[PDB]
Amino acid sequence: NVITLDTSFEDAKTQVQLKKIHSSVILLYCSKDEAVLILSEARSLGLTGY
Amino acid sequence: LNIAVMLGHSHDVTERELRTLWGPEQAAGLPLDVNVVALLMNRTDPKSLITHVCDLMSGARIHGLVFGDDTDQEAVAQMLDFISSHTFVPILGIHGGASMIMADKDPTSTFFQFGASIQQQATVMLKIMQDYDWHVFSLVTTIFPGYREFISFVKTTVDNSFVGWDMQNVITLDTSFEDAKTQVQLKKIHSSVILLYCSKDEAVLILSEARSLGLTGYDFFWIVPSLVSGNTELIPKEFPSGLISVSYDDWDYSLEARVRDGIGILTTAASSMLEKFSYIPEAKASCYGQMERPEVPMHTLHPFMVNVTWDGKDLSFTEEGYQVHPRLVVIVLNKDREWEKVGKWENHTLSLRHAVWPRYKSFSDCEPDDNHLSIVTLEEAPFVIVEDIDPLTETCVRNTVPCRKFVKINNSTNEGMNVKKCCKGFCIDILKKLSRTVKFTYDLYLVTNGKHGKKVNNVWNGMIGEVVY
Amino acid sequence: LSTMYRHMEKHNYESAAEAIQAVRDNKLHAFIWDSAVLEFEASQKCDLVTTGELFFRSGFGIGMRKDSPWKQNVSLSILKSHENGFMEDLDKTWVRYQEC
Amino acid sequence: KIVNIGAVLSTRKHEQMFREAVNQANKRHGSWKIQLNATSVTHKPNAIQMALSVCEDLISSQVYAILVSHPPTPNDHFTPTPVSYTAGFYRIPVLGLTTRMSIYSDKSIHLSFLRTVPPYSHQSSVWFEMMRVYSWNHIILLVSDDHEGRAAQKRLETLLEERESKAEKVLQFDPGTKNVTALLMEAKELEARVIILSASEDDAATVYRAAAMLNMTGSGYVWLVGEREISGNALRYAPDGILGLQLINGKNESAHISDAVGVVAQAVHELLEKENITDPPRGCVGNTNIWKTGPLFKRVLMSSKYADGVTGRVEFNEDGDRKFANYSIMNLQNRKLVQVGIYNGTHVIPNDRKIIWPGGETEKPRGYQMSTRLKIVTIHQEPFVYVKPTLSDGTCKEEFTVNGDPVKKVICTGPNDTSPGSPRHTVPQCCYGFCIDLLIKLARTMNFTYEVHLVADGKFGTQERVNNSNKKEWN
Amino acid sequence: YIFATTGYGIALQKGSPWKRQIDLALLQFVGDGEMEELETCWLTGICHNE
Ligand SMILES: *[C@@H]1O[C@H](CO)[C@@H](O)[C@H](O)[C@H]1NC(C)=O
Ligand SMILES: *[C@@H]1O[C@H](CO)[C@@H](O)[C@H](O)[C@H]1NC(C)=O
Ligand SMILES: *[C@@H]1O[C@H](CO)[C@@H](O)[C@H](O)[C@H]1NC(C)=O
Ligand SMILES: *[C@@H]1O[C@H](CO)[C@@H](O)[C@H](O)[C@H]1NC(C)=O
Ligand SMILES: *[C@@H]1O[C@H](CO)[C@@H](O)[C@H](O)[C@H]1NC(C)=O
Ligand SMILES: *[C@@H]1O[C@H](CO)[C@@H](O)[C@H](O)[C@H]1NC(C)=O
Ligand SMILES: *[C@@H]1O[C@H](CO)[C@@H](O)[C@H](O)[C@H]1NC(C)=O
Repeated sequence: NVITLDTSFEDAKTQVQLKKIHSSVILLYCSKDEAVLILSEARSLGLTGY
Repeated sequence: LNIAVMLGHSHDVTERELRTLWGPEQAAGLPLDVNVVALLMNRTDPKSLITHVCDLMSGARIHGLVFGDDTDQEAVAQMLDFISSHTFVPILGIHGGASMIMADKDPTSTFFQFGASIQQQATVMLKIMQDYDWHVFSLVTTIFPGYREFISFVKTTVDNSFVGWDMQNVITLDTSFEDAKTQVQLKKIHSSVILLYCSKDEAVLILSEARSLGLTGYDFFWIVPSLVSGNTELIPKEFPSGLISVSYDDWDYSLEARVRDGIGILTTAASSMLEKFSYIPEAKASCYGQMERPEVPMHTLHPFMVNVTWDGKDLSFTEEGYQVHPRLVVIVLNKDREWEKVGKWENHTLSLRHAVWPRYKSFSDCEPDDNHLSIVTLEEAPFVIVEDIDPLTETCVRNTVPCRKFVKINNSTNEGMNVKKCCKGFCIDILKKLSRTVKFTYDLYLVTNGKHGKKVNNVWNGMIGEVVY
Repeated sequence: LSTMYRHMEKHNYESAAEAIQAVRDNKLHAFIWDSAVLEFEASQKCDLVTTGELFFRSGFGIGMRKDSPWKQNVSLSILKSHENGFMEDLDKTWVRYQEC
Repeated sequence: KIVNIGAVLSTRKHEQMFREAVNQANKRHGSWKIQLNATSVTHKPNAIQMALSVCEDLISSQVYAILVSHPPTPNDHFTPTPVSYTAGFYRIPVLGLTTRMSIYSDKSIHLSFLRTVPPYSHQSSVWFEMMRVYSWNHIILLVSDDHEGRAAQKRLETLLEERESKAEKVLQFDPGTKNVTALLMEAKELEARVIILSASEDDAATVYRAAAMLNMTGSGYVWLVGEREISGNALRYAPDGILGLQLINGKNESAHISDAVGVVAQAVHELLEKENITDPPRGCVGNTNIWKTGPLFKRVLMSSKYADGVTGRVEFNEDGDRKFANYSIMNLQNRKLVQVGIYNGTHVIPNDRKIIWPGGETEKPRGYQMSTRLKIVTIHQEPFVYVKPTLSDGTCKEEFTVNGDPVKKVICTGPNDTSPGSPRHTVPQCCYGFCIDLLIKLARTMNFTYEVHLVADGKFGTQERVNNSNKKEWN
Repeated sequence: YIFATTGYGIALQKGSPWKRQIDLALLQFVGDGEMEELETCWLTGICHNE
């Protein structure tokens, strides 16, 4: 299913949304400004593995 | 011959003194009657305690010391252990600051608290898991005094058991206040039942991280040790409900009961010592000074604490001072943030359960789920068979599903205990095959009204009636 | 097939020799053991016979402790003996005999 | 900003010299304002008087730490447990001088105890490093029934399990038992040829005396002896070939005290900028509460780094003890100690002096002697193992195959009767068949000495349920 | 009548930490019997006479 983010600058529901992601290939439809924060969240959650 | 007891200011003085006097007079008349020296002072300082020890030593050679407490400080236990080591006087641990035991008993010390080691708590948790049929483990720990040997013990216990627990590795947190590696460590957690070996201060932050990551769901379960749940009256708003814990708090045994048990154990030990050797013990020249060399010609009381029985209860102690049959009541955090007893452990070191499985929901957040759905089945066809669990600490060996059945007690009463039953057959295999495709939890029940039935008086019966209602 | 243990556990004997003696004495109607052993027993004594094609096919081996440094040096020797014709000669001299 | 630091010292000379040292240090380094007004106390032999004096002169004198030193008499114990216990009420940190015992290593017994002397866990790490750099595979451990010994054994097991290696045999000693011959011979009948001891001086001496009796000081043996097990009578009772350990600048009481006071003189400034400080009560009587800044003090003490120390940078582990301590390997040559192996930390610095070994060997013995004595167990299987009784001469009758070749036979050992509840006798049997041929082939190819044995129960052995069924043991 | 009744196995690497998992997985598959269907639908010896 599509896991759509609600709004920027949450810091609480973003981890909940990222929890539901249990795949190997992830498609991103995001903006340039929010790309930095979403990649920082992925790095914190360790979603940048091999 | 001479036993002293120390109490706090929680209750009155005269009633406690009268009860302590009446204690030994109830039964088991010793040849040498023991006196009572009870003091109630709110002050709890090491100098006051050592002065009291000196006074009771001057008080007709007091042989045994019982110390009560009202605070939760663990330094008083350490100083009592030091006093016992330097005085060779047996001291028992009662409710209060000395309730928690974390320091190993000195070889020259004679100390026997009423607490239980983490190893006993570990096997109590294992028995609870066996009762819940939770075969998946998630061991998350932190650098804490003596936790590595606890991990080694729990590993060498789970691998040595026939249950067949999960082979999940131990995910130990490195240091507090990281905010970066904590999420990485929590990522590796992909289990349903999680065991926590953590401290009270770090519990708040780890539960906040779990709430942020949404680990407090219906499927997920949390286990809290005794030290974290020591302050039952202190329930912070950030602690989600359902934190099952095991302790021995004053929910069924009061301070009077504990001091009765302590004085009974002391009297039994004194009687055994007198039967073995006819020699009244004597103290040193000072309270715990070193004017002369420290020597104890009489044999230590450690061997005398093995074959101890009071009022038919084997309330003895092991070589490490741990209780052979501790209370170990199980407390579950209620939805309205209360602690209730759901079982005991004194029944020949076995586990007792009230058989109340669904007690968890969205506490940290507000998001209802319907992941737990009840299933009702019959046993009238060669497709579902229920069998009694074998009394060999195993849950129907292998390839089974937990079940519930109302076993009628008497011909009039319709009360039925939720006894676990086996589940095998073609339908069980079909359900297990569907489980992988549906990744859904199961709650299996049985029909309590005969066979399937039909519409009687415009009311369905059996599984059909249960589904309709 | 979990119902087997309701009958297997109540008829376990003490040794293979005792089991085969009981089978010869018309005590047990059937016995379960390795195919090679049963085939050799049937070949040596014509009063017995082996039934069934095969099920749960497996193999033998040599067991050593995990810290023993004699793993590769034994495996290589076993393979050398197998490929040098020693195994077939041993089978002929210890298994292949008169057939009923 | 006036603070005080306590100190328990053996003699008044040490008290005055350390007072002068702290007075000088208060004006060294930064020297922003007035720093320390230290107070010193002596080790009173009477425990009660010592505790009362410590309470009166420290709790009521606005102190934050206690400098507990080594007892003046090494033979006597004088355990520093009481002062640490008293300081534990308010989470008061205490600085240990040379308390190497692992009793204080665990924080459960002593919540507030930060000693600059490395425990025996560091010695175990040094032994592990020596094993890594010398490539030892067969290693056994001898640990007495003491808390420090158990801690050292646990540390060694944790540090060794990461390299898929486990000790072949671990034995337990007692403080006073002299009949260690059974344990010594049990260790002897093993492939490992390295023996390591960790106990008191008397226990080490009485366990090393039997080594000469059982010829354990000969060639092909390596001895790993701890720092405290070489001192005392061990020097006289131990011949050459002992590889001891020693701490460089470890017994330097003045240097250790100077380093500790230099650390605290900056730690106090690093902690005083907080919002509030929990001052101690004005007397030994009146207050029963606990400081809320104890964890803050512990964190600021453990996280601080000081390169001004004699040993170099000062850092604390999770237990708040010395990290990467300087170790010196002592070699007993001609009944004399020679410093050869000096290790700063995580680095090997060999010296030109040769490392001797017991038995006069000039080369390092590998310690890998399997002795080719592989015990063999055989199960009675009719098509493969033909068991027949032996004659009065001890040898079974000799037959021939269909081709006339001589059939090999092996002397068999096992119970006389397989029936349970019978007087089992280990009479010599005679088992032969298919397995013995390949066993003899292995023996003649790779030099194996086979000794076949039978099984009393006649079972292969799987998991079984017995009394105390939580113990899953193979039968 | 095979002269050398050998097999195929899995070619691992010297020192690779897979000998503690691959062998266990193979033994579990053999015990539970997941090769009968594979050998029936992949070998299927047509020439059978009785
Ligand atoms: C195995 O054989 C080789 C020579 O083929 C030999 O060098 C080696 O030592 C043997 N292994 C052992 C454990 O002896
Ligand atoms: C300073 O220390 C001395 C002993 O070293 C003590 O007598 C005096 O009371 C201390 N003064 C203050 C202000 O702490
Ligand atoms: C030590 O104990 C053994 C028992 O195995 C005995 O044979 C031996 O004589 C004892 N030695 C001493 C010195 O007591
Ligand atoms: C080896 O020890 C035995 C005692 O067990 C002793 O009789 C023998 O002399 C010793 N060997 C040598 C070479 O000293
Ligand atoms: C301690 O070290 C200093 C210099 O580092 C030295 O002068 C002093 O003699 C040493 N003390 C002892 C007892 O060795
Ligand atoms: C350890 O290293 C430091 C700096 O590299 C050096 O000053 C010191 O002398 C070394 N220790 C020894 C024992 O050589
Ligand atoms: C090993 O076997 C060879 C084979 O001839 C033999 O020459 C040699 O002496 C044997 N060595 C040992 C130590 O048994």
